[PDB]
Amino acid sequence: SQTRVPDIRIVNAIINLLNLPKGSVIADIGAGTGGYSVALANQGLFVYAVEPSIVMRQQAVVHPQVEWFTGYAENLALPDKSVDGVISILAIHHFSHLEKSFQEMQRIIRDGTIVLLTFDIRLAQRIWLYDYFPFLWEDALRFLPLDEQINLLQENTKRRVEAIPFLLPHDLSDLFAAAAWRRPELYLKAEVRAGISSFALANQDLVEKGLELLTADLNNGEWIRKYGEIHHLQEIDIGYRFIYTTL
Repeated sequence: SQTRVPDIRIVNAIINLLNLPKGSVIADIGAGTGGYSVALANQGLFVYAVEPSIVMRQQAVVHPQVEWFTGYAENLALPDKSVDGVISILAIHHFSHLEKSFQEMQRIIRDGTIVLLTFDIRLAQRIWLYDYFPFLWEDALRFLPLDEQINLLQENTKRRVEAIPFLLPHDLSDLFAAAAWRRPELYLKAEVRAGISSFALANQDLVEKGLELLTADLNNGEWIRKYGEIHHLQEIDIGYRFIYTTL
């Protein structure tokens, strides 16, 4: 959460889908560093942050309205009907038993809504990024199609599930994988790559060849020749989607 600074447009999107009054309680499943947990707590919500990573607990702001729980999504220590709403912001793809995690969200929730910021790379438009860093695409392609995700949630919630695109602005503060789509030079920075787990997990010689090719293309006008029209877009669809329950 140095380059993964929560973006207010994502927070406003989550807040709008939650549609909860001030003083409501939400569970944040797969809270990671807790940036969104704190960001939503600062909107006037109590947040129960659940994250298995013992590391990511320590790397987190102590906040009066955030309670931290170390555990897995498939077995929440939170009681039945203990929260008004539930969120998982770019986390569900890291869960090992997605169905049981969904059942768990339904178990803890009262009258509110489940808001998931997720993705399907199969729904994304052509992005230059993957021509330099194929591992990002390959890692994204491991996760389920949006329809399967919608269906699993819908089956374990018995509330209508809907989905909407979250088109990415060109100036997102939260530097997740495809967020620097209009700022190619940001990928050359070690710290930007440090905030995107796919880089550390990828074959390093591969990452390095991508860096060399990106650097050459940026310095000899090749990137502009091949991809420069992308600079005129204010936003792009890279398959990011909000899945959420309704009445």
